Amino acid sequence: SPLLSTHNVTVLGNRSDPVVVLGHGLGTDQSVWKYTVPSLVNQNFQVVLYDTMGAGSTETSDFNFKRYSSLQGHVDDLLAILDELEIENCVYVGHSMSGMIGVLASLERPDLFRKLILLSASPRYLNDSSYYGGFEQEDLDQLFSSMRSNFSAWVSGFATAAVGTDIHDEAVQEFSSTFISMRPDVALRTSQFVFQSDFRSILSEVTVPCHIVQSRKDIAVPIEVAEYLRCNLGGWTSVDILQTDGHLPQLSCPELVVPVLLHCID
Repeated sequence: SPLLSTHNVTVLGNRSDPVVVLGHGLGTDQSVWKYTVPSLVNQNFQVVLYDTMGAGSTETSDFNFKRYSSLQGHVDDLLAILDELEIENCVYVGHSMSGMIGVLASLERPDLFRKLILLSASPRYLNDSSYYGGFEQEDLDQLFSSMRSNFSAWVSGFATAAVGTDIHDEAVQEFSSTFISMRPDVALRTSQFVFQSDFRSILSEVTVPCHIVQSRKDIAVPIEVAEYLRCNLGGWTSVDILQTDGHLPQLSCPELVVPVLLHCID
């Protein structure tokens, strides 16, 4: 119960319906799923939402920086939640950095996951020999500098670029508000690990089926990254490309994302 309160765990739907767990990316929280969850409930799925430790909706006064210096602490948090909810098996939908969390958790407890759905996920953001992840180390250095120097100004610029088209004219402010509610040092240290991570070599270890979903244009996830995960995840894979631009399409263009997410879960 303290574990479930600590992560703001929310369970919606019928107790006997198939379970879908939804993880969120850096800078947002479970409210990123605000336009997705009611469709999942009305489709007779049981929806588990949670906030990763360090999110603005999470209590972080004595944040355990050591435990959360890699994704291992978040993976252990996610595993502890599934056990505390007595979930023997689930579909896991991971947005952005929660994509790798689900991959890593499935490597530790593959029995727990029928299926992974990676939304805007990337195993490595830095370019490499014949790998385009979208970023060079100089971009990251400048990115981190701007985060430390003026976090609010960095958030405003990053949120407009990450959200992309904002037709309903609310997602930039929504994403900006959850990002600015974070502790800047939690955001910095999480970004430093995530943007410089490289999980490419463990992809072949994945055994659970993976649906790969991402926008056609995403400043943080080149389309080449979706093809790369398709060819390098060790299990069954499929790619659905959303006819949108943006890193949080479930928030900014849910009408084009929800049908795809419904198909992938079922």
